Amino acid sequence: KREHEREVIQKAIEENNNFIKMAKEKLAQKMESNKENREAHLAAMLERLQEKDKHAEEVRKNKELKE
Amino acid sequence: MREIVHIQAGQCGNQIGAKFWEVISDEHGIDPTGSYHGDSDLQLERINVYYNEATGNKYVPRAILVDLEPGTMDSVRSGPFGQIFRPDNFVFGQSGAGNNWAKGHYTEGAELVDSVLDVVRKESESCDCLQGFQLTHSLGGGTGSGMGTLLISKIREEYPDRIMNTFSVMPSPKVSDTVVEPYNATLSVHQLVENTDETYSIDNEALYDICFRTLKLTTPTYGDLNHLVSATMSGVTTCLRFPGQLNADLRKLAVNMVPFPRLHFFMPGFAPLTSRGYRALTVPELTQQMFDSKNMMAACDPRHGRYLTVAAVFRGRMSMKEVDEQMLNVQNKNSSYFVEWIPNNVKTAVCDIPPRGLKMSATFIGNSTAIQELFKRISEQFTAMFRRKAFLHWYTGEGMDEMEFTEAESNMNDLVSEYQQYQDATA
Ligand SMILES: CC[C@H](C)[C@H](NC(=O)[C@@]1(C)CCCN1C)C(=O)N(C)[C@H](C[C@@H](OC(C)=O)c1nc(C(=O)N[C@@H](Cc2ccc(N)cc2)C[C@H](C)C(=O)O)cs1)C(C)C
Ligand SMILES: Nc1nc2c(ncn2[C@@H]2O[C@H](COP(=O)(O)OP(=O)(O)O)[C@@H](O)[C@H]2O)c(=O)[nH]1
Ligand SMILES: [Ca+2]
Ligand SMILES: [Mg+2]
Ligand SMILES: [Mg+2]
Repeated sequence: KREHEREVIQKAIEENNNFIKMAKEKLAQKMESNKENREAHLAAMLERLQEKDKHAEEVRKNKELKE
Repeated sequence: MREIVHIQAGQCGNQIGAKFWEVISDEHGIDPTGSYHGDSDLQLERINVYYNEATGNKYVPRAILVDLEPGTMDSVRSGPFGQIFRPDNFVFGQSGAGNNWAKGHYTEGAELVDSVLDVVRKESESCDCLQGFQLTHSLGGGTGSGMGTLLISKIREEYPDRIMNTFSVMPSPKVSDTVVEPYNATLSVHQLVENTDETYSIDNEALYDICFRTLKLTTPTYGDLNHLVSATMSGVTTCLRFPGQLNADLRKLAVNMVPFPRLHFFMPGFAPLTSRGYRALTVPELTQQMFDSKNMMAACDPRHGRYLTVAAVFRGRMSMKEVDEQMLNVQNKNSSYFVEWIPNNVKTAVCDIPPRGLKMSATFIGNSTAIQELFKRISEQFTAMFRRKAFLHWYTGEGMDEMEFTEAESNMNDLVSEYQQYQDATA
């Protein structure tokens, strides 16, 4: 009986710890997936804009090519 | 056999435990200071069963006050007799058990239990010959329920050779609205079946119905219920506190009352039933009343079962011839309600000192198979929630498993089956 009493309080502690642990893990996982995603979104946006700048040079060069 | 160690756990335990010491203190002529001021030396012949005599001939109750919250014990200390109790014997926590058996037995109770046992140990030392233990508690809460049964189990480990006796309060949906109570109660019965020698099944359903139907109290209070509990406790312990032949010790009582070791749940009875606010009862009235369903402290119809054993205590100045006449008349008029295979199963005691404000009373103690009705009730309520696993998270969040619940459920169902076995048994 004294053994099972010891086992029960130990199970209460492990389930509480596993809960805090899983929560910590889920949050770390989500804040990293979100950081990578938002960064990848700004990156994509600025390459599209940087290619609009690259194209404008191609236009200014095509104009000077006639002279 | 001589000294009884008293332990009172939780809100119910401490309230009824407190009322007990107030009643028997006055009976034994002990004032709220601990000083003796009585008229008879019958009051001190067996005083040492419940009281430790201290320097300056002052009497200290051999009582341990346990709780997982200060609340009740603070009001007991603030109470009239709180001054009688040893202050080193007040063992409490701050958390609470939150009406959770798992908290009282495994988590919160676990933290306080050894401090209680040190006080149990110290009390056991100052004993020339310890008889055993007495515990007051409810089965529906967390502290008295969970912690109380863990204390019994721990006391049994250190004192395996001593007698463990309880005054256990059974839950009723007429008194309480805490849903989890049938769970806590079934978990506590499983413990009581294994680890106690004698249990007085004090039922809140019966106490409520007595107050409402018989005492005609429209809105009964806990103090109203406790008034019937303190009367019952004073009556069932008489033989232990005053000079006498029958059931003068816990062991002799158990040998007379317990034919089978699991069948140790007693249905207490009392006559006259009174409310806290002239007309003496005849010996025939006391006898009709104490054996009447309406006078039972457990909501069971004795006429639905058979008595395995009966103890009858008559208090006051009456005819021992007439007591004997009426006791034999009751047995001879209703012989079918008394198992034939336990010859002369009704034993009677007469004590000269009555309770306060009564010229004469009668206390009944019955080991009737009709107690299965109380157990079928708690079982019906438990199974209704447990078959859908409702409110279990409160228990599993404390480390318990469904297994403990299935086991408790089984043991109580087996106990009901045993009581039926002997109800249908013939010679
Ligand atoms: C508005 C809800 C009331 C309070 C409550 N109702 C219910 O629980 C109902 C009937 C309502 C819904 C279904 N349910 C079962 C109730 O009447 N009870 C819980 C009572 C108990 C309640 O009664 C009243 C009328 O207050 C209480 N009694 C006391 C009391 O006796 N207090 C005394 C001190 C004490 C305090 C706590 C303990 N555990 C023991 C004693 C002090 C009083 C002056 C006395 O001596 O009677 C406190 S609350 C029981 C016996 C059915
Ligand atoms: N008769 C009676 N029942 C009580 C009293 N106090 C609590 N109860 C009952 O006990 C149960 C709750 O247990 P309680 O002792 O308050 O909880 P604990 O402190 O956790 O052991 C419910 O069934 C209540 O109706 C009391 O003073 N007298
Ligand atoms: Ca804690
Ligand atoms: Mg409480
Ligand atoms: Mg009847």
